[PDB]
Amino acid sequence: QANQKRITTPYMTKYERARVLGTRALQIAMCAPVMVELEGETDPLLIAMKELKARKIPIIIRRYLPDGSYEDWGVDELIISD
Amino acid sequence: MGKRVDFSARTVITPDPNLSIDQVGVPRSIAANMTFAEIVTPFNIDRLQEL
Amino acid sequence: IQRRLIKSMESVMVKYDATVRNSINQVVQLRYGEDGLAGESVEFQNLATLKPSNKAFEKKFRFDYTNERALRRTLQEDLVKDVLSNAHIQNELEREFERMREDREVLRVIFPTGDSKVVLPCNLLRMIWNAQKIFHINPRLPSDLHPIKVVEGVKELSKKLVIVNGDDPLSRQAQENATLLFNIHLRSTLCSRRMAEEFRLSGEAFDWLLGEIESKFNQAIAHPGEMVGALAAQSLGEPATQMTLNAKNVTLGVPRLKELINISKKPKTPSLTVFLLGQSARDAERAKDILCRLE
Amino acid sequence: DNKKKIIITEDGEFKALQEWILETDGVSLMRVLSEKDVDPVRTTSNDIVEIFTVLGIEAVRKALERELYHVISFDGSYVNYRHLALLCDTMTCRGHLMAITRHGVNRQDTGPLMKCSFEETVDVLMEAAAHGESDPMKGVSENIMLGQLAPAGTGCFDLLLDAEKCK
Amino acid sequence: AGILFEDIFDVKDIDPEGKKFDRVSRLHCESESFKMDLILDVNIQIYPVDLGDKFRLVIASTLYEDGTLDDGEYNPTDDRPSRADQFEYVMYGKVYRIEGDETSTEAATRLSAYVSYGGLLMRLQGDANNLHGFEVDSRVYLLMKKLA
Amino acid sequence: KHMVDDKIHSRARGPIQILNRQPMEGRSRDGGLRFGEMERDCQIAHGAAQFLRERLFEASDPYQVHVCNLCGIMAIANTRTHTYECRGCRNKTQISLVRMPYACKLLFQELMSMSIAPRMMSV
Amino acid sequence: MIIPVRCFTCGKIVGNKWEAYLGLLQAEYTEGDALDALGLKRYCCRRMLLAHVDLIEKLLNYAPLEK
Amino acid sequence: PYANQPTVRITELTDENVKFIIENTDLAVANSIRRVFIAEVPIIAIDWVQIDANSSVLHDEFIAHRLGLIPLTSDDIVDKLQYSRDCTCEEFCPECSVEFTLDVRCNEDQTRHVTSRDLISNSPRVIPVTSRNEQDDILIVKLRKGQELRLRAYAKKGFGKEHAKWNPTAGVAFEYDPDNALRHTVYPKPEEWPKSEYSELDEDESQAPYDPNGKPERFYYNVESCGSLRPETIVLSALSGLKKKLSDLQTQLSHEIQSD
Amino acid sequence: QSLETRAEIQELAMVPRMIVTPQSNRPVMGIVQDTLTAVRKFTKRDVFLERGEVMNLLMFLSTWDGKVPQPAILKPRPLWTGKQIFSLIIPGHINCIRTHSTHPDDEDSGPYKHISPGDTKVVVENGELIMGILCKKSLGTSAGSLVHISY
Amino acid sequence: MNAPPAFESFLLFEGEKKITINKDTKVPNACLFTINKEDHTLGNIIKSQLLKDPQVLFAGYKVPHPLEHKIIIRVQTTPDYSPQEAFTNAITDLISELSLLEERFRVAIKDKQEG
Ligand SMILES: [Zn+2]
Ligand SMILES: [Zn+2]
Ligand SMILES: [Zn+2]
Repeated sequence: QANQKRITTPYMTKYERARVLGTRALQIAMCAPVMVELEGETDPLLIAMKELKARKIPIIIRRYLPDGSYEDWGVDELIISD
Repeated sequence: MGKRVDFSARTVITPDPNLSIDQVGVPRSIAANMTFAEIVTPFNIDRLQEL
Repeated sequence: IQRRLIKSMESVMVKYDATVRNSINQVVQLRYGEDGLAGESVEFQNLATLKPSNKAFEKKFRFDYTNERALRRTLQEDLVKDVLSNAHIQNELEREFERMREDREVLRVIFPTGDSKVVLPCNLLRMIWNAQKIFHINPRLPSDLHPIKVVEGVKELSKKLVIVNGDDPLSRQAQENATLLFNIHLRSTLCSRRMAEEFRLSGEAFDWLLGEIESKFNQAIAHPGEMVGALAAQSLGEPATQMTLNAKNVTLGVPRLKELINISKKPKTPSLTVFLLGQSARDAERAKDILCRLE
Repeated sequence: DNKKKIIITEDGEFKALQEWILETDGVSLMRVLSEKDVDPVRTTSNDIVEIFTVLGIEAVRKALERELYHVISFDGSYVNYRHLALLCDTMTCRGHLMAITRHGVNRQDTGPLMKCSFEETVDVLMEAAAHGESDPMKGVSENIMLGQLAPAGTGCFDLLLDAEKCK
Repeated sequence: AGILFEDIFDVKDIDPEGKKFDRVSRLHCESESFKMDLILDVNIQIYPVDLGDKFRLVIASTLYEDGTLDDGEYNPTDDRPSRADQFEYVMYGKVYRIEGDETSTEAATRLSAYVSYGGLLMRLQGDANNLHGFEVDSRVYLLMKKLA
Repeated sequence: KHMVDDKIHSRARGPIQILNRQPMEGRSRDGGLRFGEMERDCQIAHGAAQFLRERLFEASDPYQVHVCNLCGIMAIANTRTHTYECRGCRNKTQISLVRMPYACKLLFQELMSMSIAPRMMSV
Repeated sequence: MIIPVRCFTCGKIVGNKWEAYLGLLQAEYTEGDALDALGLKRYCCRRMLLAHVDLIEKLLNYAPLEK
Repeated sequence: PYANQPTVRITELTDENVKFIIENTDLAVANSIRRVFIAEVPIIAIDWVQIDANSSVLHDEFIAHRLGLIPLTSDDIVDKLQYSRDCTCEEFCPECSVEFTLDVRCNEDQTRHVTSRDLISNSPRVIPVTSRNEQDDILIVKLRKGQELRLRAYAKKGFGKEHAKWNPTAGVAFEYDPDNALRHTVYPKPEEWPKSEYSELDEDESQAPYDPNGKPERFYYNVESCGSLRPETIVLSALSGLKKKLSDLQTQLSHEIQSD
Repeated sequence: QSLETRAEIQELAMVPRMIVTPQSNRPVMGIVQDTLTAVRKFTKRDVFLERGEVMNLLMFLSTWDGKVPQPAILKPRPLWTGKQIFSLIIPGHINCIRTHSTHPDDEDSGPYKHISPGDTKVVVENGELIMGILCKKSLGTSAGSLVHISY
Repeated sequence: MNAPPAFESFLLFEGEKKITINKDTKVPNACLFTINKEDHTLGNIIKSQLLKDPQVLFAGYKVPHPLEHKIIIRVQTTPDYSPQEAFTNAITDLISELSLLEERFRVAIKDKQEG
């Protein structure tokens, strides 16, 4: 599939947001480096949401198409609504 | 398709005008029986040692 | 019935190409709900060009650029001079009205009964009211919004509301169809005349309104991964728990719902609704003659 | 007005003509339609099977949507049309009237494990054994039974670590 | 001054439709100096008003005798000279509608300003000359005093 | 008679049933609450796939089996000596670990009891 | 089973009034006049005396466990 | 910005109740006084029981609960005794508790009424009210021949917030504005309602004319005593307790202000 | 029992995300028994609150900016109205038109359309309850109510 | 099973402060007094006494949850005054009022028993 033309939505779905936040929160809880600055946050979920708001989550969403191909979107490339 | 699960609780429900819509008032015995496995980090090492 | 519906639709889902498909990957709907919109964001609205007469439709939606003093009351001086002098603008507004009249006929064939209640994503009247109050629009003073700006902005907005993505002619036609009803509602609500003598928005208010419509529409789009089949089974089974178990007698409620979902070769009260063509539709004697020829 | 004749006057207004209509206690849509002074355009029936036999799959799709809407809304309720449309497309997407029963749901190519979850567990699995059927694990039931992430909602995609951005 | 309107009104009717609320009463009044109709909702429990009464009504944009805007916030510890001192009944509300007899081409000869004092509604309708001070979504005061 | 103290119940990793290694039934048995078919359907509608997997796999009866990559039938594993072999295929190198519910393993074994061959093919 | 000590509502002592209440009733008082004689003026305490069922008198018809 | 100057007028004083009127005070002060009558006026009540023998038809907790609700004369002793929280002794001592003993055995053929008269105390000042030197004695249990009840109770200092057995009142009637002049009530049909005992209205008049400038003043009280304290002792102890609550609050307030 | 499932529930299944149902594109939860009878009584035209009562009620607003609003009646005695406090409860700057259940059907035709004698015809503007008695039609689970428009 | 001891409504837990003062940042010259192990009995009188101070702009209290045993009293005063000073003066005034009421009730009792 041509990465120059990705047909899927440029928005992050609610399910993508949910799973990305959960995954990154688990990664933080397992002592992964944090990409944003931290005032006093110790809850991995809060840190993951701060990273998502900052657009600094190092995860790629591989969206599968019904035909079998896939499209890779960086979390910073998608439009975060909520 | 359906099965019994751990980390579940059940009791009678009761009104509480002083909870927000997204809150649930839980007894201390249900909460003392049920547990959440929290991973240790330097961010929470002290609090989890306290617990 | 609830369990049966769930097991029948459980794996139907909105895919990342925005089609609704089952587990076999067969296509159930090319776009969810024929419009690719989620059911939480839509809401009840009214099509303003459906019910009115031809005279009323003309009077309410045809921008009148000949009445100098009426334009002087609605628009500012430079806008009035540009509207009265320029003929390019006048042709733009004329084609706007022709497009709205075509939309009127399309609605008339879509809704053969005169029911303007429709369910659409963005509550345009509420957004217009929000813009009126956010920018402190004075309904008594002439507006600084150029009707050509209204036409151009609505056209660009319509281009930005995309349910089906693609420049190919097939994607173009599917895009036309997916947002047809909403674009008709939008062109009849954000009309240049209504925006000039009804809403009286300013340029700032209109630009904010366009952005708000675009954002809320993009928010109403269904998300890939929505289990619309399980959701629909629940949406149809939950009301079934309230409706009752028990001229002519017609079966209704859970018994009729059962007869429908599990295809019954012997309905409880099979019936026709025969409609008459000519004078039989008006007079009772010939209607009785047809009744005798049927019974 | 739902049964009146709604026309558009020459002035462009919707006008509800009050006309005679007949309601029968049986159905011969095939015959009644082909009668003099009977409207062959609006005359319909509530027996969806006859609508399918006489008018076809898209006609029965529309009629079935109408009848389900009538059942739902008769008590004043309202259901979003996309749910009725999805149910009606499920029952008509394969060219025939697919009942929501074992006779319609377990007769499609959904895979033996999805079918055994619904009804006829033993018969379905035994038929699949006799015929060597293979379940591709595409539905949610099959993955749920095997304890795998259902391709549903948060499971309809994969996550990959971004090596170039961890810096 | 900060006064949008001032006139003397005469209570011509009280609750034509009947008493709708116990402590609130609707007065249909007419002035003499300007020929303006008035519908007014008043708390008759604390400020009773009888049929045929005569009062001075003053719609103002502010209470301070000097031209000075208000913040819409309650400041009971305010020692400035307020014009509420010269009146008995004072309410505080906002204009939520201005109707008129305007056409597509002609301006309005008669206006109709609608004000809501926390739900107590007022309609002051008459010549458009006397209602230029009223603008929708604008806060005003009632400043009403009974006279013999 | 219905006092709350006779109804309140909670569970966190208590006893399990013998046949299917799932939580017991009842307060008296310190059992777990049933996450039934309707709860599964509700969470499918929610789109919560990991929560659904937690409730129907990880909070009920997590289990592991060893499958032959050739015949897809549960193999014989010996983790102490690390010797895995399928008696059917007579191989001991192409075995794979599969994390499945215990109830699903029990189902597949009760199907093999019926001469049905449910072959879990990992490719 | 036995007369409560306090009125459930107010907390007035009614435990010392059951025997006097019965003695007034066998003295051909009406229940209302008897309750007035004992000073039960609130209808809560009148409820306490008027609705009491002395079950202990029936439980004392059984011989105890030890002689 | 300063305190009220309330006045008092006692309209009836018996051994059973005190009926008085407080004027020129706020409704909040009046209701806090009313609440303290019920919930923060300490008294002595049995709060510890040890059943050595109970062959009666009522189980042990029944007898214990029943003993806890017997009022004990607390007039001068309650101020002297300490809370067992504050006592520096073991479980009990005479500075924070009063010992009672009860030992009854039905040997005779008629039913034996174990009453509050059988609660024998070590302290002569703290005794059951009915046993004080008419009203009969509170009935603890009826015993049949061969039944026996022997127990040892300890009475403690507490107030009604902890348990209603430490509540000294047998009803606190509280009222204000008997004629509905403030219109804090709104009678749909004012003619249908009976007149308050404190009303001053002619019978044709149902309620007083509405007072727009009015505030609740002149609160009427009828504090009925369960027996432990005298009614006037209940009122005086209520005022003292409320004042000490406020004094402690002010002490802690001063510590918080100065610590900042 | 995991951060991933916790995030899933927090981002998908939390109750505020569940206020509007896709079944019928309206709220699924609304104001209910005591709060609904009481808000009906509270937003009547003749509900006047005193300064202490108003402060008592403002203690229970979580989303309060700490500014006491100017009372609707300044003289002879400061009085706030129930609509004036519900205006503080109403969030944002939402705009809503509804009609109380007792709204006569022949009132929107005659005069007094915008000044309702019965205090029917709910009108909220810029997040202030300009007029009308709130009820099931305004705070219930129907479409276009204040709770729906707020969501 | 879950019944708290009845003394928990009145008794302070170890390390728990009777009163805590927190500056309210929404408006100036406002404070929140979180008082533990008190209820409407003191909250209502303190609020109503604070309302008698013309230098007090706001005085309110709430019991955030009946099952919990604390109150919060919000006090806003004029800029020249302080909410802590207002709260102190309110308590002083209540104490003086109750002392006067107690002395006058003693006098009334003495008159009633004597004549
Ligand atoms: Zn093998
Ligand atoms: Zn009583
Ligand atoms: Zn001691």
